[PDB]
Formats: sequence, structure tokens, C-alpha cells
Amino acid sequence: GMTEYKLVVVGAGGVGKSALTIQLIQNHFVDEYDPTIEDSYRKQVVIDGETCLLDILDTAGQEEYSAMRDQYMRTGEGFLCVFAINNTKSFEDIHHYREQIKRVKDSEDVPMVLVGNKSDLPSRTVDTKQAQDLARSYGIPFIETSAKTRQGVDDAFYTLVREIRKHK
Ligand SMILES: C[C@H]1CN(C)CCN1c1cccc(-c2noc([C@@]3(C)CCCc4sc(N)c(C#N)c43)n2)n1
Ligand SMILES: Nc1nc2c(ncn2[C@@H]2O[C@H](COP(=O)(O)OP(=O)(O)O)[C@@H](O)[C@H]2O)c(=O)[nH]1
Ligand SMILES: [Mg+2]
Repeated sequence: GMTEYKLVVVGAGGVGKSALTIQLIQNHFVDEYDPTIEDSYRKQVVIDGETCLLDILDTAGQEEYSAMRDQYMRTGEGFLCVFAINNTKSFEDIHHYREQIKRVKDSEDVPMVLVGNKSDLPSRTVDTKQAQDLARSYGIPFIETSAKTRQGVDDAFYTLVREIRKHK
């Protein structure tokens, strides 16, 4: 049968979670997507010759640490932790999202990729070396993306699928 991979995109509001998700789903850059919409989107893709079914949860909204929301995020098999390279605060938030993933999955070994988005912009405030070194601290891959130009989009999602395959 065709394997389905539940991927969850997390990170601060405005970093480009929706734009990255829609680039993968539509193959089109959407510069405007209702920032409150949290939804899931499926796509059949060939990763390493294998046709598999991606189920991408594009998260949104305020913090909620209820049993219900925990249960919901627990369905995720792998996570993209997204920050924007021109927003220091979104990068400084990453450790929170990682800590909540570790908590709800009850594991130090959850498939995860650090994503530096908006790589097309000249307004960088987060050094690539700082981002690579944070991924190194966590033992996870780091991928530089632009939802605008599609730079790195497949790399980010496909790497996460590969991390899930390993973890199994
Ligand atoms: C960085 C912090 C703290 N900061 C002081 C204010 C802004 N902020 C925000 C603001 C909005 C959201 C979040 C947030 N945190 O985790 C989560 C996610 C979705 C990640 C995946 C695992 C779990 S499990 C659970 N119940 C979650 C929930 N909700 C989460 N979303 N965090
Ligand atoms: N230049 C540029 N703008 C982006 C990129 N990704 C998202 N944006 C913009 O960043 C803002 C927030 O994007 P959005 O997808 O809503 O972020 P979300 O809140 O994380 O879902 C919008 O103004 C988008 O047009 C990117 O890679 N490059
Ligand atoms: Mg969004």
C-alpha cells in the first residue's frame, strides 16, 4: 500500500508556514493566506522513487496546551520548525516549539527539520551559521527555504519524510 506521512509545520505567526505548505501543494507562491486558517492538505509525491502520500498540517493560531490540542499534535510523525531569516524573534522562538514537540511526543528522537524561510529577502538578521549551529545542537537537518521562489521547499518536506523512514 502507499505509505502516508503526517507532517506538521510549526513556528511563529508570519514566518511563512502557509506559503511553504501551499508551494508544496499548489506549486504556486501565495503571498496572502488568512493567518488564522489552520488546516491539513494532502499530496501524492515521489520521494526516492517511492510514491507516498503526504498529509501536511499547517498550524496557526494562539498557544493552547489542552489535552485535545496535545492529542492532535501527537498525530504528527515529523515536524518542520520554521523561522524567518529576517526576524530574530521567530528564530529565538524555535526552542519553544522543539520543546513542545519533544513533550507531546514524549521522545528526544522526533523527526524534525529546522527551516530558515524567506531566503529570497536581503534583510537578513539571523546568520546562516547561527541557524546551522542550532540544528547541530539538536542533531537535526537545517534547510534554507523561500516560499516565494520555491528554494528548498521539496528539500525541507522530503528530508522530513526521510527522517521519518529512518526513525521507523
Ligand atoms: C513561542 C511561544 C511562547 N511565546 C512566549 C508566545 C508565543 N508562542 C507561541 C505562540 C503560538 C503558538 C505556540 C506554540 N507552541 O507550541 C505550539 C505547537 C503547535 C507546536 C507543536 C507541538 C505542540 S503541542 C501544543 N499543545 C501546541 C500548541 N499550542 C504545540 N505552538 N507558541
Ligand atoms: N519574501 C518572502 N515573503 C514570504 C515568504 N514566505 C512567506 N512570505 C510572506 O510572509 C508573510 C507571512 O506568510 P504566511 O504564509 O502567512 O505565514 P504563516 O503565518 O507562518 O502561515 C506574508 O506577507 C507572506 O507573503 C518567503 O519565502 N519570502
Ligand atoms: Mg498561516
